[PDB]
This record gives sequence, C-alpha cells and structure tokens, in this order.
Amino acid sequence: MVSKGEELFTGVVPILVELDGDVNGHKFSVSGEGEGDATYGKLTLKFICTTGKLPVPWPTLVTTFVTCFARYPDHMRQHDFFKSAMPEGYVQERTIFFKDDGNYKTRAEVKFEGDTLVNRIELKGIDFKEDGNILGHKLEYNYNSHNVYIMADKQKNGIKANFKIRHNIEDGSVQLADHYQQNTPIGDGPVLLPDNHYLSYQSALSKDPNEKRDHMVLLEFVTAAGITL
Ligand SMILES: [Br-]
Ligand SMILES: [Br-]
Ligand SMILES: [Br-]
Ligand SMILES: [Br-]
Ligand SMILES: [Br-]
Repeated sequence: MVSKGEELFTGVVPILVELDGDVNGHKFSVSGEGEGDATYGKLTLKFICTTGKLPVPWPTLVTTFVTCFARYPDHMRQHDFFKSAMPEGYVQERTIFFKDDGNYKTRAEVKFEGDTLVNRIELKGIDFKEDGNILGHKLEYNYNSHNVYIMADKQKNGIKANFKIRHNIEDGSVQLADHYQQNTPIGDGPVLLPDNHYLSYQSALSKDPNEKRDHMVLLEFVTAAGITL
C-alpha cells in the first residue's frame, strides 16, 4: 500500500525555501522556488538573495537549501523517514564546520503549507576568517557528488548523519565542510526509523542569464541505496 506520506510525493510538488542568515554579523536573506519530483529524486530550484549581495559563496548553502524528495527504490521504502513525517514535517538541524575556518549552525523546518513543500531555515555563522575561503569568496561555483550515510537516531525518534563536503578551490585544493546532522519529527505521529543506508547526491549549479540579482540555480538528484549485498 501507498503510505500517507508517500502519496504526498507521487507527482511534481512545488517547493518554497526561505532562509534568514547571519554570518560573522553579516545579515542576509534568501528565497527559493522550484519543484521536486520524488519519483526521479529530482530537485530544481532557483534562489535569490533578497538583501543584495550574498556574503558567503552560494555553494556553501547547497546542503542547507528537502530530503523528502529523495528517490527511495521500491525495496528501500521502509527506510524513508523523510516522507513518513509528512505532512506535519520534520526539523533538520546541522552544524557545518569549515576546516580552518568558521562554522554554520542551521535549523530548518520542512513541512507542507497547503500543496507547497516549505523549507524554512535560520542559519548562524561564527568565527569565519574575513579573508578565508568563505568570506573571501574563494570557492569555485560548482559542486561534487557525495554519498551520505543515514543512521537511525532512536533516542531522538529520528535520523542523524555526518558527512564531509568538498568545495573545490582553483588552486587545486578543497575547502572541507564537515556536516553533523539531526532530524526529528514535528508531529507526534508515527515515522519510519530506517536501517543504515546511503543517499547518493549529484548537484549542478548554474545561473539564469536574464537574472541581475545575486542568485543560484540548482539541479540536484538524490537516490537512496541499501546495504544488502
Ligand atoms: Br558572530
Ligand atoms: Br528581490
Ligand atoms: Br558564489
Ligand atoms: Br535533499
Ligand atoms: Br538544516
């Protein structure tokens, strides 16, 4: 049978993203809009910095900007915590430690408002070097594929993950962003607590040639894979 959560994602779902950020005291906001198609694990989103110039590089916000759109293969459906929490939704929290630089702390609520899947985020960044790779805008505008190991967090009735993102720099090195993540449901309803599994990501960043505002276009695919060999 198709679960309550699963049925909310059988077609194309509009997405709205709102972020309020503050990094080393530099305040900024970003809105995003687009669509998710969970059947294909597909996200298409365009983000606009509504406060002027984004004071951090767009790539550093990609992981922050809706894992309910992941494609879970049929044999993996029991492990999809993210859809099981809908429509009431879940809180996603991270600390992202940039190696040799500062860290982001994020809190996002992901939930439906009517037919729209909303990702509402607050982000606070501290201890950044004003001329480091982040505040100095030294990251290439691109993105690597990454696998994320999702684990159940029984104590907290949700999931957790930690993974390292590599942001390429043009001198051939990378800026590491070490993610520690915890998701917990917003409703008191039943959720799926998964066995350990992976989510495989690819992300492509681009620009709208007709857009004068500071912005990012993101195309991202997420697919789950199991550990039964
Ligand atoms: Br600060
Ligand atoms: Br605007
Ligand atoms: Br950028
Ligand atoms: Br995602
Ligand atoms: Br988050």
